[PDB]
Amino acid sequence: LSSSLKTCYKYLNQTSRSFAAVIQALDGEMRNAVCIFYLVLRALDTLEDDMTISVEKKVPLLHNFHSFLYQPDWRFMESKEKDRQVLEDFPTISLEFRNLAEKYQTVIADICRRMGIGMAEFLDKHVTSEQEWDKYCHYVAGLVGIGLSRLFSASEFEDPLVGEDTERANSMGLFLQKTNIIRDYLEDQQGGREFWPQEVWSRYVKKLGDFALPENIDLAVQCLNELITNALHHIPDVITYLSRLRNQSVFNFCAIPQVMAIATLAACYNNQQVFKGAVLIRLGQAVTLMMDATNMPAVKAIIYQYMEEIYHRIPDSNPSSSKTRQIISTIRTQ
Amino acid sequence: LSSSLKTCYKYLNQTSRSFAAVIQALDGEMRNAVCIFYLVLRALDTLEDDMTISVEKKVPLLHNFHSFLYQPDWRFMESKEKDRQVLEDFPTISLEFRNLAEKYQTVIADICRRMGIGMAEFLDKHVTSEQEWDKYCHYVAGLVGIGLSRLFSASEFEDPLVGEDTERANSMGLFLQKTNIIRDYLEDQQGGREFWPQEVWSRYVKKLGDFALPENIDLAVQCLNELITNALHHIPDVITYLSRLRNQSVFNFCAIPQVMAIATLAACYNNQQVFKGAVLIRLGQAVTLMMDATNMPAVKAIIYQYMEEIYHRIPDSNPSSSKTRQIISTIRTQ
Amino acid sequence: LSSSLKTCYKYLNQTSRSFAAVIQALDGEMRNAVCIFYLVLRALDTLEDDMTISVEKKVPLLHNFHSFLYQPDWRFMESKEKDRQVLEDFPTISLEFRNLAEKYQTVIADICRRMGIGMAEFLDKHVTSEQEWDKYCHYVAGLVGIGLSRLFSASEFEDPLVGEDTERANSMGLFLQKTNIIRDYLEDQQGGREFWPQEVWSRYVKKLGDFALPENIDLAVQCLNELITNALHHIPDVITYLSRLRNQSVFNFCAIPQVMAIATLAACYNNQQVFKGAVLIRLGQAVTLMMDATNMPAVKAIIYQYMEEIYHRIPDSNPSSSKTRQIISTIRTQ
Amino acid sequence: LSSSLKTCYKYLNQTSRSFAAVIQALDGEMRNAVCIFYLVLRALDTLEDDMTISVEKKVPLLHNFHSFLYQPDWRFMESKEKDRQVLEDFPTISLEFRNLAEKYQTVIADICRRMGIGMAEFLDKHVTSEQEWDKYCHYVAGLVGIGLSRLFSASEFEDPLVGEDTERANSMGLFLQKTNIIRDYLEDQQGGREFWPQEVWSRYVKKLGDFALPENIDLAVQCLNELITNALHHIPDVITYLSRLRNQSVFNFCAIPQVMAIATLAACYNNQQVFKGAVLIRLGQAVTLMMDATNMPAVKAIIYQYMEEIYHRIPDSNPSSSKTRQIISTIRTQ
Amino acid sequence: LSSSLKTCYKYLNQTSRSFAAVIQALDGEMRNAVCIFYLVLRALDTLEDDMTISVEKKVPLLHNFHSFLYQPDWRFMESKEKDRQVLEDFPTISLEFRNLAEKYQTVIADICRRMGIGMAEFLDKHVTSEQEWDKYCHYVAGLVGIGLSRLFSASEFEDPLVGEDTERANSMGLFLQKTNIIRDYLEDQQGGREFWPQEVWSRYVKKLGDFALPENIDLAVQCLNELITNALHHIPDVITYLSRLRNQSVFNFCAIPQVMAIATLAACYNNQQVFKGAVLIRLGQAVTLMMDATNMPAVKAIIYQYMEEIYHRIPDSNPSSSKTRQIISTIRTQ
Amino acid sequence: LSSSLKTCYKYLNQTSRSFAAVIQALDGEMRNAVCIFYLVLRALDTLEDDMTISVEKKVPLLHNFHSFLYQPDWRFMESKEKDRQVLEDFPTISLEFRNLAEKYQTVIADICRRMGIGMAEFLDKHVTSEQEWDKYCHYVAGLVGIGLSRLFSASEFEDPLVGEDTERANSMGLFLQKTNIIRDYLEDQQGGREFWPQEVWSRYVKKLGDFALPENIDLAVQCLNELITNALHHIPDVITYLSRLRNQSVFNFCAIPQVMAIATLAACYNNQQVFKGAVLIRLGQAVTLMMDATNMPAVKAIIYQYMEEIYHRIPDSNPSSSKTRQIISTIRTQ
Ligand SMILES: CCCCCCCCCCCCCCC[n+]1ccn(CC(O)(P(=O)([O-])O)P(=O)(O)O)c1
Repeated sequence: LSSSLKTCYKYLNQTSRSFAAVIQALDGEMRNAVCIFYLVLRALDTLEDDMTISVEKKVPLLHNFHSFLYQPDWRFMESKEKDRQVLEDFPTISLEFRNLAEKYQTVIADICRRMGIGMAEFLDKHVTSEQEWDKYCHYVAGLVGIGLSRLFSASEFEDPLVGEDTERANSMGLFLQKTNIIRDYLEDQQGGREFWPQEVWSRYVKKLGDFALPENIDLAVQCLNELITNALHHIPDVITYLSRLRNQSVFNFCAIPQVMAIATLAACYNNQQVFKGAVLIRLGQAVTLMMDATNMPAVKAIIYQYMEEIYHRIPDSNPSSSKTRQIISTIRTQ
Repeated sequence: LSSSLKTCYKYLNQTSRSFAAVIQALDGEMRNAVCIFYLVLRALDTLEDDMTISVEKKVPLLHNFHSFLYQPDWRFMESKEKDRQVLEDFPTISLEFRNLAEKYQTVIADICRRMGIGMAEFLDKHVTSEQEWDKYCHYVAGLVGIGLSRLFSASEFEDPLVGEDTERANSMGLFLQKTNIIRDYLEDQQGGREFWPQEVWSRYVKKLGDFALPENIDLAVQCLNELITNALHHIPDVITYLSRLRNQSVFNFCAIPQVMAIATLAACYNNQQVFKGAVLIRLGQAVTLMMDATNMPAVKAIIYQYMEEIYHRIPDSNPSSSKTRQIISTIRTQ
Repeated sequence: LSSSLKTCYKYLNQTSRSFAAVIQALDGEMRNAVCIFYLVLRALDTLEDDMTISVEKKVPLLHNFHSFLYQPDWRFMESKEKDRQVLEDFPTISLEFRNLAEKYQTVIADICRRMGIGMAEFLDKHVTSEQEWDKYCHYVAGLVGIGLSRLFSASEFEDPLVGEDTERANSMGLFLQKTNIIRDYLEDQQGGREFWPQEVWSRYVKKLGDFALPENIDLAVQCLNELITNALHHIPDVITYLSRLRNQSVFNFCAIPQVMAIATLAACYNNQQVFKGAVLIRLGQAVTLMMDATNMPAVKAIIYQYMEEIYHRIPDSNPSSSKTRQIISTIRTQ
Repeated sequence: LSSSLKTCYKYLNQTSRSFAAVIQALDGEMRNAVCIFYLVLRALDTLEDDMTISVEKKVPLLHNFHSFLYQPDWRFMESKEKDRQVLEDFPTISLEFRNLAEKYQTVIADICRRMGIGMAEFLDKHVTSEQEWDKYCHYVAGLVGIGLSRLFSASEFEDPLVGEDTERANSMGLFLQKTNIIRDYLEDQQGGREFWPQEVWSRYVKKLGDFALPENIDLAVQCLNELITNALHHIPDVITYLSRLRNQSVFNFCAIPQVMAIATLAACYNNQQVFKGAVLIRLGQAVTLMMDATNMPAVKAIIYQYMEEIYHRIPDSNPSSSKTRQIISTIRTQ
Repeated sequence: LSSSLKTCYKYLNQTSRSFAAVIQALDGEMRNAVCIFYLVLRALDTLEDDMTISVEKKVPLLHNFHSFLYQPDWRFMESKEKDRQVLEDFPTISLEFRNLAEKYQTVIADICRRMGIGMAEFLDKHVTSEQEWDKYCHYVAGLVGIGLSRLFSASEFEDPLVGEDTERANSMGLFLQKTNIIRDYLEDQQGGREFWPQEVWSRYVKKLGDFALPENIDLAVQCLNELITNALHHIPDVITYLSRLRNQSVFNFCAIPQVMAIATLAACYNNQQVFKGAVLIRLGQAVTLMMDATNMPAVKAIIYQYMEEIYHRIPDSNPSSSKTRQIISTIRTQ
Repeated sequence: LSSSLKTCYKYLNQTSRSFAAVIQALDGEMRNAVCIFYLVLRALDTLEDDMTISVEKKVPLLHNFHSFLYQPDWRFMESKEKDRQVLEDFPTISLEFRNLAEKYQTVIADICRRMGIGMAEFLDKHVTSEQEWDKYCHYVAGLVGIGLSRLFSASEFEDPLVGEDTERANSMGLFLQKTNIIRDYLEDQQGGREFWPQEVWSRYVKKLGDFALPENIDLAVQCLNELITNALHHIPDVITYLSRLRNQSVFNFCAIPQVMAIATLAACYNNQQVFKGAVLIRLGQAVTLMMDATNMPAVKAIIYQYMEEIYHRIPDSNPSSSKTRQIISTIRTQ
């Protein structure tokens, strides 16, 4: 087989410590299509995150990235990010992208283009409102869920409905993105970047960096809970999306990340550790550990289990305690 | 939508730890039917267990419980139990109960009726013979297995045979109940509760309480092993029962508790720790770690594995050693 | 139940503390067929391992073992091996063997016939080339995989294509055997048994036993990694074989031993402990704990994770470093 | 959808009156893969059949045809055959060939390379021995059967065995080819083409053209039956091949041609009309009409029906009568 | 077996010449559900077609038809159609309707209600724009498709996804309706009813009746081909819808009507006989004879076969030729 | 491989123009078991029908036929029948019979034993009542269906139920036999054979032979219709039997003859030709021309359409018209 495709899977394993295995487990055509999708996305993300690239220089690269997929010799050699290897050897990745069936190239290129537009659009401004937060998450993750969904339908491995329902697919992305943003608060603060919606933290402190100051630990945990509360609103759509899947390999690929995300929100809920160091995922409830995330009823059980971990811990004092219980209740009676 | 249905699910998660998540993961009509069935059973249980309610008041409550389901305003405000909330706000629960398709009401009402009669019967006595132990377990657990089964069949998510074969359904309940009774010897002794068959424990000591005395530990373990051998006899029926389920959400619901009970019996066998406190369930073998309880073949293997954990520990000096091997031998060959 | 059949399952559990459970979970006729097949193989294996039986007396026993299946009174009372009970009470075993439907009998007799010839051939000599290693594994393990596959097809539980593809069925056996031979180095040394191919370890030390001397540890690990690299080559065939299976009970039976063999290889890689005693099997990330080994996509994911575990610990200086990377690369990509 | 792909399918329907339909019905990837494979083979046949091409310009074209697939601009404008359009717009066809997954490209390219050899090799010489007749058919039909089988397996829609067993794939081709060659006796003669094996007809006349001559009819029908008996030998392999198929779209694609071919050999057997004109595709018995060629058992029954239809019309007179009855006996008892 | 159900099946066979057989072949509960669903639709249609009915008296009948199903004594004796029996004995029909499971009644009732509205809405209105043609069709045929899909899922013989996909379920109906409307020109003409979209025929003649006039055959044909081209646009959804089906009985039920519709569009395309009467169904050949319409690949082969017959007969003259090739090309390629 | 087994299939194709094809298409062990079964029955039938054999001598031959299977040298040289060949070379067939598994031999021997008894019993009488018509058919046909059904269940390709439900299996044979007896009236009459039940035909004419005389043509047809109506009664059981089969090869073997019988009755209904010559099957129809007889839903549809073809031709004045409409109505509603 192609040695360039082997190089691609090497990059996938280098850049995805967690999902390389389940991506490689996808049946037939989706395997390479998703591996390449992941890689071009990692290249785009590396370009977005690289702070040694001024905004004026970066915008045209984000805007035209989707077209670089068709420039056999294009590569980027000035990146200082950890995964700069995918940009420097981008010709190897784009070569394999161009070997994918055209119907997949069309989907992936379309996604990359729109993602570029949104990313550029967000280089000179922080996230203000929650509506803006959803817009940003849509661009960096929602679109990925939409892209992947359109590939599942185009491959016929899933029902045509999966790719058409862009809202449910967008939700899969928004749930994971918000979860990572919430969990990575401290890391992003030392990195010099702010993603938490300004309209939300500006009501607890005046500098998002303030949640790093112990004298505001309580105020932080309250804002933390408000965002987690905001994230939980996507679960109904996550369940609906997962319930339409019928291909086992695709189901594992989609379900596992969502379960991990919910497990993360659970561990972070009302946890002061989010503002000190890493939050190690609390592990196992007798029943959750009895099943895995490979069949829909089990995934539901696991999700509901984690729901309870949050509910049974909602403090009365918490300013969001009522909104938290409400959404968890709405999810339970779905 | 219903504020009452959301309230029922709130109580479910509040009062249920081992079934809340799996109950919510059930398909269609079974979801609400089992949720409410669990709440009405939880209410009856709370009454049955409240020792501040005199026998004079308790007998009529148990006997008539089933009709309270149809008395819109019925409720009980004198319970001193932890879950008393389901009794005080029973109208909400019964409201949702009368809301179920008539066929489910038939099942739930019939079970509460027979359950109330049986419980009322044991308020003044302890379990003597092994025949009375089955009888007692049948009233508090077997009937529940039979009710759930009849509900699965009524919903049509499972074949009629499931609800029809009451003996197998009964064994499902007896196996869980006998396992809990055996495991909680000490926790119950400290609570003034006795459930071990007197006809059995009397052959070792003059009082059931003596098994808590360090000098009778050897006799306690012989009694312990004998009771466990007794429980093992239900396994063939448990396997026959689970092997007939076609619906995944139902399978998950029924299999998990059974496997957990089996692991408990295995962890308790010939273990002095049963009489010193709460016995820890040592993990499984490499093969059990490789599979979960979500498909029948996997459950059989898990069950057969825990059976060998017991077989491997049977000491020739134990007075039940021979009977313990026989039932396990029989289970292996079927 | 048959007392003789009850006895076979007693022996099955006595000699197979790990596979007995999955064998007993096989659907219908495969259950007894595989049980008996395992016991006759265990008997044949015990004859081969017994060093108190001279070569001239062992050769006839191995060559004619297949016909004894049809001699009701045949047994062997001189073995001193741990599982000698299957030989001393073989009449009970061959009895249940003659009870199986003829289509299973034919496959089992054929495999024992061919296996006996192969075992006899290696009684005198030691494994020289890697090609001979393959031949020896083919005889003691590959034929078993082939026999089993034919038993799955005959029963109609698996498609006839499973039984027809002898190449991959053979690979299934070679992978398990090579893993066991690799892991059991020390144990085989302290037993006067040599299974590592000579044309391989001779390039590292003068006597295979030298690997047991701490001053050769570095050399022992290099040879270890070379053999492990060799075994990894069977994985593609293992994945292809497992992917063709349709019956759940058969899939569980076939996939679990493979995953465990892979976990083992992952643990032993570049591990000095292999040459000092036993190796403690660790365990990986959530993807591993979020899914079990009962569906193909999940088995693939588990295998890919263990592959990365080895890939990540590959030392540049290792003489097989490149080959290890390329075989793992092939598995990842294709 | 690419304009070039639409054009490819437009050509498919132009050049394939009786098949574009079942090719367009193939699942997923096999669709375009077989469409293009058919088109390129069409272009190669157009060159091999175009007598307005000097043998020295042709031989190199047939030999290097396989490499033009990678040359974007290659084309041929001097063809005057009816399907001159595929050569004239080959760039469009080669473009889509290069968009196929690499694993399909290598299969198609390899087959054209080898096919180009055999064709050039038989550009000047007619078929002499029967051995040569198989060689000839292998080069123009067998390899196509082998090529398709490798595509079927590489797509994973069919088992790995379908692609590996080249002899069986080869036979599917030989059978169709010999059948058409037999049926097309006259047309070939009224066109200067001689495909019937010389070493066989030379025993009936002096010039293969003498079969059209009315007085030699008896010897003609005698020769015709001998060839038909020769073709019948491929049936066992054809049944074996079809028996391994599991994908319905592939099964329809493979089965129809073989059944139509077998039906043809039955209509031409001991039929004088073969030397007077084209023969009609005679129906059959009430069956067939009541069984489609959509499931292997049905196809088997249909084949036997036609076998018997032939067997019956076997005159003791004919010199091949012995061999004909023999092969049909083998086919029916197998 | 009730005599009212027997009577319904008598009516079924009376009013449905070529579909009673396939309806009777439907598995389990779908059998009676569709038989009954077909009869209520016959009734409601008999009313909409009856002209001796006051438009102002007809409207209310259409609007309340859905409720008549629940009025035991309801019936209509003033109708003067051929299928008036289903109206005069509606109580026998509604009676059986009320015997259907609740879940099926809900669907059939709901569809009849929405259908009733649309039918009324078009009484004093002709078909103008093509979008209106789709609205009318959606009301008389489209909703029928949606109802059936819902019944399939409700019965659980088809995946819930079948019911959800209302758009493709609707296209199924539109395809059949446009086909009959196009084919039944003359008859409807000599009946006083106009269904062909005004915006379409107007661009050819002043009065839709003109096409009946011999001197306009040409203009008539062109308008014909343009409408046919309109209907062809539904094949992609048809193919997609049928591909999702998993139950054999349901497949036959949905596929057959679709195939015949296409076999009609082919027969009629560019054929003057359409205006001079009712054209015949006159075959296909070869690859067809080898396949019924009981498996997706065969239905695709059949569909593409007819698509070809239309494509070949496309007059270079026709003002829609281009659009005709464009859609047939998209159907071929995609 | 066997020269004798070769000869057996040779005879199977000379003595079975209606079952050879589908028998030879049976899976695995059923193939030879059935071929052999059909050959012994063939021989047994050749004895019973031979009139050159005195009754005095024929009785012993029919009673001990089941025993001749175990007499390697048994044969009959004095047969004058057309298929005498199977009796003269019976050892060749008895030889193969003895090569079959025992369970298959048990079935063929038993049926051959019970079949010899009934045939002998009818050597002296003609069929009187309709009850005696079922009895005669039971011995010569019903038992063949029962035998075959048991063979299917012993080979395990079908569940035990197929062989257990002797009633349904008997109805299969009765439908075919009655159909054949009805169709072969004339042929039989000219051969001096009479199978029509006297209690039925004596109500029309004085002697069964009178239906051969042209003046009795109308009376003959009415009797014909009454007999056809009788036979139709077995169709519900035919459908039940066919629908519970799961092996495709068995399904085809069972469905095809039945559908053939149904088509024949439909062709013979109210047809005067029955009494002048042989009737030709006018099968097919636009809708069924889209189906074959290889899947249950299709077989049901095909059967139903044939029922309608009959229902449509029922003469009002026909004395059995009521009964005919009744059975057909029942078949429609079941
Ligand atoms: C599961 C359904 C089983 C249905 C079994 C129906 C059995 C009907 C009675 C058959 C007994 C075996 C007769 C073998 C010899 N025989 C008797 C009559 N025939 C006539 C024929 O040779 P054949 O119909 O091929 O079997 P024909 O081609 O002239 O129709 C042949």
